[PDB]
Amino acid sequence: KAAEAVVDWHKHDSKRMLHAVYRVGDLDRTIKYYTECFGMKLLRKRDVPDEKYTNAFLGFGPENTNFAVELTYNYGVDKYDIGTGFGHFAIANDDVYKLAENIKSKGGKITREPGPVKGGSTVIAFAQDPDGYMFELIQRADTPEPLCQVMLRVGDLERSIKFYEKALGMKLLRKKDVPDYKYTIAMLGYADEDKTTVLELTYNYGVTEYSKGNAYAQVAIGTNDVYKSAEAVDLATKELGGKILRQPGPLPGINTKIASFVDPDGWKVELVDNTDFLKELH
Ligand SMILES: N[C@@H](CCC(=O)N[C@@H](CS)C(=O)NCC(=O)O)C(=O)O
Ligand SMILES: [Co+2]
Repeated sequence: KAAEAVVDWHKHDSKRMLHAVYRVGDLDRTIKYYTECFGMKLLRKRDVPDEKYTNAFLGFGPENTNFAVELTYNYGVDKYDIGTGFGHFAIANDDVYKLAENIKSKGGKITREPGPVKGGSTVIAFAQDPDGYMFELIQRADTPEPLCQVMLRVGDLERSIKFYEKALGMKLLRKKDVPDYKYTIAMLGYADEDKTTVLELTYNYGVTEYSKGNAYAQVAIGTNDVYKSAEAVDLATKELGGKILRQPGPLPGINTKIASFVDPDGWKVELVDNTDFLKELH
């Protein structure tokens, strides 16, 4: 009954990955690292005295067409627990050797030198940012979206795949078992992997739990209707696990419609009305 209506809604909606929200010890240091090392643009910066924080938004295009990072600096907080579940963000670039050497020149940290992925052929590298967040660098010819993954570790890959499909209308774009290194990955999202930001979920054999830390906050996803999309989440959570945190509705005074929830592993997602999202983008 409702599963049919959910499918129809996921088909009719136009969802978009908006941004990853996470916390940084030193906002200026991170801005400088992302602009100089990673070639990101500083898009917006907002100081919020009343609530004791400053945000900065960065990415490779404007927030109405691109995925961004939303950095949260909390006054007088200089470090966070990354935790063991948070994987990495990824940046696609047409010359990862050029990019890695740029990062090294600018005084950044390359933790994995550029070259083919172990037992694959895609050229990758890894960088670490000032707070310890890992960035994968992925060689890719020409994408509209260089900020192209958020990677989270999960305890049951099949339960997570079903959840993102049913709760969020994501397509399973890729599933790859790597038994020589005892992991399996899935890529989920709303368009071809090479054109979009995917959620990459990693399962390590026999590992069922990870710490969520207090550094990574959430990923926000846009929808034409947070109430219809939250109904789909509600149904999925009844079957698969996870929990609605904030029921769908406008924020006090602003009339910006949001809902939020956690997945079966406890990772937080915020759904934001696609039009109301635009109200802050200036
Ligand atoms: N135990 C790893 C398993 C996933 C993994 O190793 N992924 C690949 C990329 S899909 C990687 O980081 N490989 C390192 C390399 O190629 O050196 C994790 O949880 O992060
Ligand atoms: Co990755």
